[PDB]
Amino acid sequence: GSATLGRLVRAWPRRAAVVNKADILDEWADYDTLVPDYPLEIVPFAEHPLFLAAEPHQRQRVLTGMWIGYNERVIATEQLIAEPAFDLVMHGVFPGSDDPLIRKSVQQAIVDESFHTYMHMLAIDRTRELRKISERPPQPELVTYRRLRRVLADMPEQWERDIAVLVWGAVAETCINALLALLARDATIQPMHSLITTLHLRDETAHGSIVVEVVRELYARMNEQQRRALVRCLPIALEAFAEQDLSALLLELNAAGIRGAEEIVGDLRLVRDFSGARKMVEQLGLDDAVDFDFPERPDWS
Amino acid sequence: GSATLGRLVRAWPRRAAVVNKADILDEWADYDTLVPDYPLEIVPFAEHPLFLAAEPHQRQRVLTGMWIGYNERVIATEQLIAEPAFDLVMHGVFPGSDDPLIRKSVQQAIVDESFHTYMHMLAIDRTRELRKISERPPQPELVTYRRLRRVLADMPEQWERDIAVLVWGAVAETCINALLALLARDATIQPMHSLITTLHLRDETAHGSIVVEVVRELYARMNEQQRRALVRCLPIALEAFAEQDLSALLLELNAAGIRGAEEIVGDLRLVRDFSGARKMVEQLGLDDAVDFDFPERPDW
Ligand SMILES: O=C(O)c1ccc([N+](=O)[O-])cc1
Repeated sequence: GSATLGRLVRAWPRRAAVVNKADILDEWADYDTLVPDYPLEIVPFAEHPLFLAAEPHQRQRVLTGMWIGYNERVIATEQLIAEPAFDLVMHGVFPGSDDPLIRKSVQQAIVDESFHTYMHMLAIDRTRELRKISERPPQPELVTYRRLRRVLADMPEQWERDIAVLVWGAVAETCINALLALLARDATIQPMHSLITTLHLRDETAHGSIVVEVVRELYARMNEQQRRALVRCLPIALEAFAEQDLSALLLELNAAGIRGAEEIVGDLRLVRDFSGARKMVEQLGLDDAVDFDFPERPDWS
Repeated sequence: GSATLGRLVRAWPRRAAVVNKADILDEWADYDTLVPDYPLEIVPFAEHPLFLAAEPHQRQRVLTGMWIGYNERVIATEQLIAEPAFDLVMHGVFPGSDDPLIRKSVQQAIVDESFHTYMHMLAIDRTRELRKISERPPQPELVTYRRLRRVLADMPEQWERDIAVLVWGAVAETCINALLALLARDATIQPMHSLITTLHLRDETAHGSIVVEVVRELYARMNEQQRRALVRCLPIALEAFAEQDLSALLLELNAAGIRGAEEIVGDLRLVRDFSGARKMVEQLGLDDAVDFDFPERPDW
């Protein structure tokens, strides 16, 4: 079997966030209210006159809002997209998925996603308590998940829905959110915010390599119509993850009471790093077969 | 907020198997084939004439099979019974489950279960490789799970289906498998078999405490149709976890080639520790209400 997978499985205890920083809760021990929750430098409307026209506390509420929103989206992605793909592999629904090495690598990844959800949930709860955020609108469904559910809606056969769920999860795990990497490195914000994202990023880098190996091994064992289905779904999943939907920015801005929110939003890199998914496509021998224009690899990757 | 929940949440990093023994895979290192997989002492037919009349390799294969069978059932219970209950709580479907302290304790439990699944899956794979078992027959449906399906068939809408899943999960997590506790302490079997079960038991002791606190809080916020449904549900789950299913014994014997497997099973304590479940019952004030005869606490 895959030497990459063997390596990753053996390294998991030395690498995983759950092992090496289970005590993340205690990181709020000596809290400093004076330090921002989110970096202005990565806010797209940061230097817009209408955002600058606001009062300092209003800008701070937007930053806090964007931090909480980012954590909400991470949790929804894990729960709705990434973990269901991993679960399908463990359920043995694809030929070749009964392999002990695939099962070890993916179950380890499932333990990691559980802990990621734990860390991001803690981040929301601590922020909401300490910033005294009593109530906040529960709204927008992920653009990525909306696209998934629409693809699946009329699909007759379970075998094909399984492919779609696998591909959506694979793309999620190989296309790193710019906010994850940018937040991870940021020294201007709450240290627990850059720490949680640093931890998640370390695990996600491994998850991307795992997914590339597992997807190659399963595609190899698939029959032609399964292979055909995987190929069709790739560009559709890729486009869903390339899609910027700034409905969340609007809500945050309106929440903070910023005048001209619709104007600021209607007015608008933070592109994902698609490097991993490009490697995935290469390992499947699909280089020329996928109709997707891959963005350049970010400096931070 | 619950002082129990608080203490268990803050202790989790020191307690959790996932933190303490993430490198469980490496425990197979200097592997000694001479050490048994499973203790004859806790095998219910160990002293049966027809078992004793079988060859030494046949009896050692049964022990291997029962160890693998044990692990298979643990994984199935976690995946089909315990995790769904915990997920339901995190899904916020029940009033009062939005509580951050509840959410931390239960999410930590979910991390634990994913790692328990990992440990047990590893034990199966490493045993199957080292004992050279290339072939193993399909296992029967869990008795506990078959009974769950039955209740869910009888009880209709989404709203009742949530309550049943919750109770099934709660009973599973508060009634400790005799085999869990007896394997954990066994000094004669593969060190990593007693280690995995020692680790799982340490976590499960905490999970039982977590579940009693959570279910109590969720019971308080339920509407009258819901409480009625939960109360009617407790004894059925409890009976389900108390009923013995001999079908998995008949498989290990009929696989290892032991003649008269039917008579052995025909001729056939490993009773769960219901202590945690009894506490759950009193915490709900259903002491007089529940028609279930709790066995005396087992010695272990
Ligand atoms: O930081 C993020 O946005 C992020 C979201 C999801 C995943 N994930 O699918 O595990 C990782 C990072």
